Amino acid sequence: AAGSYPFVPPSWAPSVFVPLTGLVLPAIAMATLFVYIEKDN
Amino acid sequence: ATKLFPKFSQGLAQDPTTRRIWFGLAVAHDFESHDGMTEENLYQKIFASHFGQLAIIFLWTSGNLFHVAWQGNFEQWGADPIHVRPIAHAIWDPHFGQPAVEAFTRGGASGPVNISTSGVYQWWYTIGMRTNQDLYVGSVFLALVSAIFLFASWLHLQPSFTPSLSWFKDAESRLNHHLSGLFGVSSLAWTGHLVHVAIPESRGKHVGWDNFLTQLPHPQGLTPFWTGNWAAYAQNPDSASHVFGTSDGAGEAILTFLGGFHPQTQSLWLTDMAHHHLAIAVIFIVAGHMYRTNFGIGHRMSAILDAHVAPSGRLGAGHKGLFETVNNSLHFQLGLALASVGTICSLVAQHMYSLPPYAFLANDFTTQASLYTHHQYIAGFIMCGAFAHGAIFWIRDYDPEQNKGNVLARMLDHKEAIISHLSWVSLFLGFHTLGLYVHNDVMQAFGTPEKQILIEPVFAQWIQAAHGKAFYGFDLLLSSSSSSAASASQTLWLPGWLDAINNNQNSLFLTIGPGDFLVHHAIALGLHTTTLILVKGALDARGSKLMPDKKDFGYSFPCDGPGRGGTCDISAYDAFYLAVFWMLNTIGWVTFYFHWKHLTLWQGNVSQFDESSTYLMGWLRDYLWLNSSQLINGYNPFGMNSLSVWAWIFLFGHLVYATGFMFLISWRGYWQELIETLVWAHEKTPLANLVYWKDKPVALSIVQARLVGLTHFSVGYVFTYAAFLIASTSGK
Amino acid sequence: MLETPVTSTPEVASYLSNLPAYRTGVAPLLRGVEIGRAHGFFLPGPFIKLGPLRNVEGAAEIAGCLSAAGLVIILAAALSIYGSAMFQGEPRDPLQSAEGWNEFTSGFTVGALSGVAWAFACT
Amino acid sequence: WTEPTLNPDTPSPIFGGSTGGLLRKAQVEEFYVITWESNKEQIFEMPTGGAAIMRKGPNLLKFARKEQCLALTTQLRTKFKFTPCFYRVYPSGEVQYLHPKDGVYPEKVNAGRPGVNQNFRRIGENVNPIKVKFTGNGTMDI
Amino acid sequence: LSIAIFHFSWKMQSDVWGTVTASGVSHITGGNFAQSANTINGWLRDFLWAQSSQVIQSYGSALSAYGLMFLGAH
Amino acid sequence: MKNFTTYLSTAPVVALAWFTVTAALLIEINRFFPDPLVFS
Amino acid sequence: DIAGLTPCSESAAYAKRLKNEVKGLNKRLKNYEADSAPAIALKATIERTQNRFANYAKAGLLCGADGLPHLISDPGLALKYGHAGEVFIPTFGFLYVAGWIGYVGRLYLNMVKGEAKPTEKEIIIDVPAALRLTWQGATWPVQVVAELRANTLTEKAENITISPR
Amino acid sequence: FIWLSGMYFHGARFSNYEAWLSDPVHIKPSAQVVWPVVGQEILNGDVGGGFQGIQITSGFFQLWRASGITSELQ
Ligand code: CLA
Ligand code: CLA
Ligand code: CLA
Ligand code: CLA
Ligand SMILES: CC1=C(/C=C/C(C)=C\C=C\C(C)=C/C=C/C=C(C)\C=C\C=C(C)\C=C\C2=C(C)C[C@@H](O)CC2(C)C)C(C)(C)CCC1
Ligand SMILES: CC1=C(/C=C/C(C)=C\C=C\C(C)=C\C=C\C=C(C)\C=C\C=C(C)/C=C/C2=C(C)CCCC2(C)C)C(C)(C)CCC1
Ligand SMILES: CC1=C(C/C=C(\C)CCC[C@H](C)CCC[C@H](C)CCCC(C)C)C(=O)c2ccccc2C1=O
Ligand code: SF4
Ligand SMILES: [Ca+2]
Repeated sequence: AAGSYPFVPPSWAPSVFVPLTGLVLPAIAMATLFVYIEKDN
Repeated sequence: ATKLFPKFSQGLAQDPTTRRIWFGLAVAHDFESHDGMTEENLYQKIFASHFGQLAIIFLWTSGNLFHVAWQGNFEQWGADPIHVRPIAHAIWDPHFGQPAVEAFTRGGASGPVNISTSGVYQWWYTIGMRTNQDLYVGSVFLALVSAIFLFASWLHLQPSFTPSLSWFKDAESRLNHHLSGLFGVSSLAWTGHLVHVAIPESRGKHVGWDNFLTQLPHPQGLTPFWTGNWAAYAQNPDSASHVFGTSDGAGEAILTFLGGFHPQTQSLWLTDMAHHHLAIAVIFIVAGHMYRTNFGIGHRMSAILDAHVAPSGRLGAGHKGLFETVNNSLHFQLGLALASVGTICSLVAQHMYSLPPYAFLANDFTTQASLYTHHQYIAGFIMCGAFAHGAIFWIRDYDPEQNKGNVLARMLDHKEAIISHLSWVSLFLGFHTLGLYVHNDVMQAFGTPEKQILIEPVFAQWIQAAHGKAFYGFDLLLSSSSSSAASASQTLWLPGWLDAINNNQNSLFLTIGPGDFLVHHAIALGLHTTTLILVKGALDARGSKLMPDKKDFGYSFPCDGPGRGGTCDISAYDAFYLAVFWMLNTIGWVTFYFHWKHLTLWQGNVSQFDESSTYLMGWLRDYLWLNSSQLINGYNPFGMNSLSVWAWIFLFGHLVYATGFMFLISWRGYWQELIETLVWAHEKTPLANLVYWKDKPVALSIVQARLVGLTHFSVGYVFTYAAFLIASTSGK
Repeated sequence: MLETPVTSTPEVASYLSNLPAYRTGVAPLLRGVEIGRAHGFFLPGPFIKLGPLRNVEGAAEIAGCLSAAGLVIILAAALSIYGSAMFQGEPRDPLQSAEGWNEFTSGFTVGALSGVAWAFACT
Repeated sequence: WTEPTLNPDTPSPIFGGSTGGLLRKAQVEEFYVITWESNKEQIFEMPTGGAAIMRKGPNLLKFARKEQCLALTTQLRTKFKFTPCFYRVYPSGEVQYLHPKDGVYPEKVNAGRPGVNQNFRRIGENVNPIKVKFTGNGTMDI
Repeated sequence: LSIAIFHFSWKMQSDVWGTVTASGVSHITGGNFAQSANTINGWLRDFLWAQSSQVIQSYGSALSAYGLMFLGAH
Repeated sequence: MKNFTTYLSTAPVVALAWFTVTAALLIEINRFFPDPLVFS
Repeated sequence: DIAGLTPCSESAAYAKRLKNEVKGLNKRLKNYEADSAPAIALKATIERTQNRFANYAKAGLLCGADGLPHLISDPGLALKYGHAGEVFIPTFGFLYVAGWIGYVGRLYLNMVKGEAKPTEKEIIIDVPAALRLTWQGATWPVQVVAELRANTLTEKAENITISPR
Repeated sequence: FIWLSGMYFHGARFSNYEAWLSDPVHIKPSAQVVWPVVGQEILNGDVGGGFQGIQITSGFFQLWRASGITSELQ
């Protein structure tokens, strides 16, 4: 939302995306799948 | 009780062991086996799956453009492509220490970054991109395309938009549309980019979306094309004094046939690349108008195949009864596709090192090396899949009564001939190719280099002289100007092809010596052996004296028991499993020959390769040991530099490679009994007995461990080499 | 399976029965705050003395108990998903039941983070 | 012959115990009970690990695997030439007479046994997999 | 056993074997076992790769038999 | 001796003999005609 | 000539390779007394080297800038330019002995086939009859062709067991 | 015994044990001499002491020395 391209990520984007993708996001995926994999039929 | 994870496989769903989780991920994209699978539903599912893969490819490409634009040095590299190093992305590692943060700041940045070896920069420059906006716009565009394909996967799976099996089996039309539209109209369309954007940009003139409808690609315009005087578009070519991206030395031609490479870029000329796509586009469109559709004029494929039976009856019923075989078998088609794609994947690597198709591509040695090795390895895996799916076709979808006397059924008739003859060639190549390496090594060790046998590759040198190589002094065809071919091309690409082929600072037809003779025959041994393994498995896929009912046992089965001595690795899955190792060995030798031939070319010490390669000891000490000196010193007790990641990966590759051995050397049994003891301990342990496993812990399956060990083995061979190939080429 | 002097000594078969897990009778939440604090207070230790900022001044104990709190929370999620993937049919000891585990997990999360705070207030 | 009924009060052989016997499966899933009749008190080898003194007359031993019970069965039928019989005690108490389930040990032909899983064609007269493709049926079974 | 023989080969060359010179002794590898053996790379750069020079360059000398056997062994 | 000669005929013994003669022949050939790189 | 391969006789590097290689042995001869077996030996190695590094050139062995003799495989090139002694002529020599060994082997195999227990004449080889068939392979090419032109070298396709297709 | 006896014999005729005895430090043990053929004579390196053979690593010379053996007749 500045200069020319209005979608240039902020300098803090890496300090958020990298932590979320690799620690938080994976935990949700592993836990959600774990429940489905063990889900009874 | 029964689980839901393996929805497709109720057997796995009811499996009380943990194997259900492992197999559920494997037997996942084998719909042909899924519970309740119809041929039409299978095709519809595959068709949608294709859209999904197309969404990933475009999303993957958009990400590269985005990171190159947001975290890159494109404009800076474009200004000085022979000094600036293309930046792929930034390293936000919350674990990096301060020396790591300092050492990885390179290529002109304010933080730790990763230089790119994909060569996207050189390519995007040559095609017209000059700023970061061009990258952002492209990324958004490709991202939108990815979204469209994703909706299409949904649309084509929702009743009323799900194609019938008949549409999936409409070959004549599909081929016509793909050849004319997908291949032809996408080549003429590309000429339209080149002629309108790439060529003008290379001559310094922004022709973007803002002024393309008002900028004449050629000064005369479409007049010459309409008047038939097409030549006007091949006059005033860019002079040698031309500078890419500058009007300096810029000409006015749009389509020409100069040949060779631009002097500064050292890469094929754009105009010659424009006329290429125009010429091929015309052929593709005309070729598209061949098979029959819904109008009348046309060729029915079935008729062509059935009308081709040798009158001497040497090929039996010839190709009669083969159209249904290919049209009703999705493994036969996939095998042909993988074989075709695999082979062409190799042409891209063999034709992109010799003829750099992108500006300043040759300058970037690390890119060149990492691009050859990438395609050559990907090609090898694709080829293994070709034969693999071919064996599946023999068992899952081959009707021995319909194919009776056809060229496909008269192959198993001489299956032993094909297999045995592939054995003799492999042994001959093996016994001799190695014997003349040990013989030379012995002479090197006994200080008798003159006594070492060095056969000259005269046959290849003549093919080089035929193309115009003069060093050899054979005066053949193009080498002899007074010839017919030489005189005919003298007014076209010939003047350039020679200048370029007779320059030893590039890779067009590099001088070959007796060292290349031995390695080339070694490559042949790998090609023949790997082939023999896959061919033997394919022919014996549903038949064999040891296991005459292999088809009844399917494709992937561990063994038929210890009966008849040993049936270990008797499934046609195990011809693939074993062929993979030989494929890696073969590609290993080819990507090691490229790297050394070229590292010696780039360092200026061509005599190094022309002599050390003759004996194997030279390949280890002069190549692997000498080049590994820097990579291994990425991090030492005194400090660390930017090559630390490659040193860490190099060791990491060895670890994954060694781990793969356990799953291959050790077998299911010692582990199973060991797991039994572990189960007992946990049930008896107090405070831990409270927590328990929902799935019974079992050892990896016999076939499962084969693939798990092979994945570890392959991953290693790739990471260990990728580290070397990049950290040794970059270190210098 | 083979009654050994070790796995039978009435002293050790009694020590085990006073630990807040074999003490069936205490409400599963109160059998979770007990276990939670016990496993939570000692957690900060390894991070305070051997962690990344172990040799920085003052911020070596805040960083240990912050990291511990992190793991405590991670341990909680694993406890929760375990009950969801073990009590699909909500299988005596109410701890070994669907609701029993959901109250044990909560007692642990509120007892362990209380223990991690006790260890910082003990530095 | 009448399917023998289990007497769960049968003297069990003399054995100190082993870390190699029954686990949770015995109760949560199922277990098996082999029984025999000795002529003298003799030491035999347990199919689980170790040695045990069989008692004179009725004996009863419990396992968590049919192969384990049958193993001891063959051991007694050969080393002691006994005629052991084993059942399958389900968690509800449902005892099912597993062996010989006829009176005549499988090997010996006896009228009154129906033919199950018996294809009446040469193994090389089975169809092609393509004929059973998308049918979810094996070539051998079809 | 391989690690044991490597441990003896490196420790000794680094901390025992050497020439006693005036005021000090020159170890075959200059006493680099301590700081170079705590990592797996040091066992590859300062041991395997560094000490492998003699065998890979034994060709042409009385030791050329070991260079040949070294590869033959691989 | 009929049975000793039978033993001296077994595969392992015959192969040991044949090879020794062939090896010695090549060794002796190079001993008198050394460095045979080409047939001249 | 041929592929830029200069004759070793005109190859300077080949000459240097001689000079430097005999110097490396005339420096190992000095650290030994004139009569010691060590020295008699190093003087033989110097003579043998000086003979080989000349027998090769006299054979017209073209060598590259490396100074190491190279071989020509093409029959036309090898014959037309007198380089037949390398690879070409040697090729037939091996083929003759190779076929000789193979032909003698099949002669023995097909004699023991039929004879009583053919399997016990493969382990305990009949050295007498094996020694009566070795020379029979001298004219193997003549006999092999006579068998092709009589249909006896190969077996009928309806008498060879084949794996189920 | 045959192996042991062969070692003494090879260390009796084809060896530099007596030469090593006079100067054990600067002379390398050697007790294997290769025939002069196929240029394999390169293996006969200058172990010192008027002898060109193969440096042995079996510790037999030092064993014989501590046994008193001072000649190749013993
Ligand atoms: C003009 C009409 C037309 C066109 C353009 C297409 C186009 C396409 N069809 Mg299709 N089809 C058509 C008519 C058409 N079809 C008709 C009438 C039918 C009814 C019978 C079908 C039935 C059909 C089926 C059943 C399927 C397709 C599929 C596909 C896609 C193939 C996947 C791919 O990526 O190929 C792309 C290939 C190229 C663009 C050219 C190939 C050039 C080679 C591979 C490499 C060239 C690289 C170059 C030299 C350098 C590149 C450098 C740099 C750019 C990297 C493709 C986009 C498949 C699909 O859905 O996939 C999603 C598939 O399943 N079609
Ligand atoms: C360095 C390891 C190595 C080596 C050297 C080989 C070598 C070979 N493999 Mg192989 N392979 C390997 C690893 C290796 N493989 C691994 C890890 C796998 C995965 C399990 C495979 C899987 C595999 C398969 C599936 C196949 C092969 C095949 C072959 C042969 C191909 C034909 C040939 O070239 O004949 C050339 C012959 C030689 C190079 C031998 C040299 C001559 C000998 C050494 C001299 C004679 C003995 C000498 C006088 C003294 C030694 C004996 C003495 C002590 C008594 C070849 C000999 C193919 C095959 O079997 O051929 C039909 C084939 O089917 N390989
Ligand atoms: C094993 C495969 C093989 C291969 C790859 C070659 C390759 C070659 N051969 Mg050849 N040759 C072979 C087998 C092979 N040969 C065999 C088995 C024989 C015995 C019958 C010969 C006998 C032979 C002769 C007599 C000659 C060649 C010649 C040549 C070279 C050019 C001739 C040509 O155009 O095609 C290949 C030709 C043939 C296979 C036989 C036909 C003879 C040719 C056509 C006469 C050409 C004469 C002329 C001088 C060649 C011009 C080459 C050019 C550089 C000026 C060429 C590099 C020529 C040469 O360079 O020698 C001076 C030539 O004179 N060959
Ligand atoms: C009479 C002995 C004999 C004969 C005539 C042949 C002939 C043949 N073999 Mg064969 N082979 C033999 C023994 C023999 N073999 C033995 C003992 C073995 C076990 C090591 C093999 C293993 C073998 C393999 C793996 C292969 C062949 C192959 C072949 C064919 C390729 C031609 C070739 O280059 O030879 C090749 C020969 C070898 C690779 C090794 C054998 C070489 C020995 C030293 C020769 C036998 C001498 C024999 C002991 C003499 C007996 C004399 C008697 C008085 C006792 C060919 C027709 C190839 C094939 O099938 O082609 C389709 C192939 O793949 N052979
Ligand atoms: C001139 C020559 C060469 C030229 C080669 C060229 C251009 C073509 C070669 C074709 C070749 C080499 C072979 C084709 C063989 C095809 C067949 C059908 C022959 C099979 C031979 C068989 C079956 C005989 C087997 C034998 C029998 C029966 C008994 C004994 O003889 C033993 C044995 C096993 C040999 C080059 C490579 C340049 C190099 C220089 C020598
Ligand atoms: C982005 C990007 C990319 C991709 C691409 C793709 C894959 C696709 C695209 C595509 C496109 C983007 C295309 C374009 C288009 C446009 C157009 C096409 C227009 C035109 C106009 C006009 C005006 C014309 C008209 C006409 C025609 C059409 C026909 C004839 C007639 C006429 C001429 C009239 C890449 C990766 C390389 C990199 C960089 C980025
Ligand atoms: C080690 C070994 C085992 C035992 C290996 C086991 C039990 C694997 C244990 C893996 C645990 C679960 C951790 C694995 C970590 C993975 C990286 C996690 C993700 C793996 C996939 C989900 C991608 C076998 O069962 C076996 C069977 C047949 C031949 C060889 C072998 C064999 O070598
Ligand atoms: S060892 Fe394993 S693979 Fe081999 S026959 Fe036995 S079970 Fe099958
Ligand atoms: Ca632009």
